[PDB]
Amino acid sequence: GMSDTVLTGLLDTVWQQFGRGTKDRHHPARHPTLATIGTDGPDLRTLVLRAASHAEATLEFHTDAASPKVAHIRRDARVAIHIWIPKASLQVRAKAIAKILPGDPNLFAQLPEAARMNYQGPVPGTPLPAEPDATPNRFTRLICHLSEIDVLHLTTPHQRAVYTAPDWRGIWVSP
Amino acid sequence: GMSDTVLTGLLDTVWQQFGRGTKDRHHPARHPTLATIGTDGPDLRTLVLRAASHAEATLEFHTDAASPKVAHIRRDARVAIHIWIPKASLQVRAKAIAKILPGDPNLFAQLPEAARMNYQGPVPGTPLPAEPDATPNRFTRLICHLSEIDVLHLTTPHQRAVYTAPDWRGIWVSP
Ligand SMILES: Cc1cc2nc3c(=O)[nH]c(=O)nc-3n(C[C@H](O)[C@H](O)[C@H](O)COP(=O)(O)O)c2cc1C
Ligand SMILES: Cc1cc2nc3c(=O)[nH]c(=O)nc-3n(C[C@H](O)[C@H](O)[C@H](O)COP(=O)(O)O)c2cc1C
Repeated sequence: GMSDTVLTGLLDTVWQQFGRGTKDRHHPARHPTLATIGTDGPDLRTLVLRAASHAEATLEFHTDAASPKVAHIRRDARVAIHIWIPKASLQVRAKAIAKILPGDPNLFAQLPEAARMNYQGPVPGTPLPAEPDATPNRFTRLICHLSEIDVLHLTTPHQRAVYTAPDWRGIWVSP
Repeated sequence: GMSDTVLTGLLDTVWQQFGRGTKDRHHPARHPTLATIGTDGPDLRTLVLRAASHAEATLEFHTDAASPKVAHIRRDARVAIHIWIPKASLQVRAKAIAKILPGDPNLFAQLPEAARMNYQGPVPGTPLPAEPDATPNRFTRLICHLSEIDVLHLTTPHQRAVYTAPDWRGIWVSP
């Protein structure tokens, strides 16, 4: 139960679950919570998971360049990502560096009008009424390069493992 | 609509959902996500909501005094609390100050041994095998004094409001 194979298997399962978030609108990994260091303490919010790569150790989100979270990352790129997956009895906590890249205008062109329109409205969080900004370039990628995965497995008894770059081997820790 | 009436009702809805969270184990508000400032960037994790007071604008969690989250809060009391409630189409983000208080020893006396063990044994996060920690009085209250609530209502289209202590009146903001 404690073997290296089990640890490896548990990490593979975590990445499998991220993968399901990219494929299934109804899975909890569809909607991870991203924390940033904000202007007066930590801040967090839901995003849609767009892509995941176990090999590259990345998770990808899309966001509005004009939004506060992007300003937070510009000043401090250190982020954390969380999912609670109760049907699988798994909590996943990840530490990452968030990198900001331009969005794919081919994807932007495929977005529904409402989504397209929302990237070109007021700055998110601005008190209404407010002026819009028709800049399609607001469409932005957040590529989160994971450095740590802490996974709690709420079986009997609880088990918890932590995996850290660069080794990513995994160690059992006390819940 | 965008009336004062709708604004007031939306914050009432938030507090009713926190209420459900204390009472119903299967409700998403049972398990909100708490963000802290950690040792190297932001951190977050799931806790169990134990109590909520609309009148005092507080949320209460129980935790192990020896856990890292407590150490985080010792260095920086600013925290954020998040719940995604898909069935209500609500995301709630709350800014708070966390106070760490002793637990009620009469309640600790009344907990099952499975529950009591959440506050015994090794220091959470310690690599195994881990020595039991002998600190007295590890059963701890984490009281979050809320200062701002940012509510996103994922209607078609979305509406979003921000409410601020001590009056909690609200303003509409851009999603
Ligand atoms: C279910 C759901 C999905 C969301 N998906 C995204 C998203 O993918 N990108 C994004 O920028 N915001 C998304 N949001 C909105 C954010 O949670 C947030 O309100 C907004 O991005 C502002 O965050 P900020 O003020 O920290 O920048 C989503 C919200 C909900 C609850
Ligand atoms: C469903 C569930 C409920 C949890 N409830 C609590 C709890 O209320 N108190 C607590 O300290 N940890 C709770 N945890 C475990 C924490 O999420 C976390 O692993 C532990 O408290 C350590 O956090 P820290 O390392 O930042 O201190 C819960 C985890 C799961 C997913």
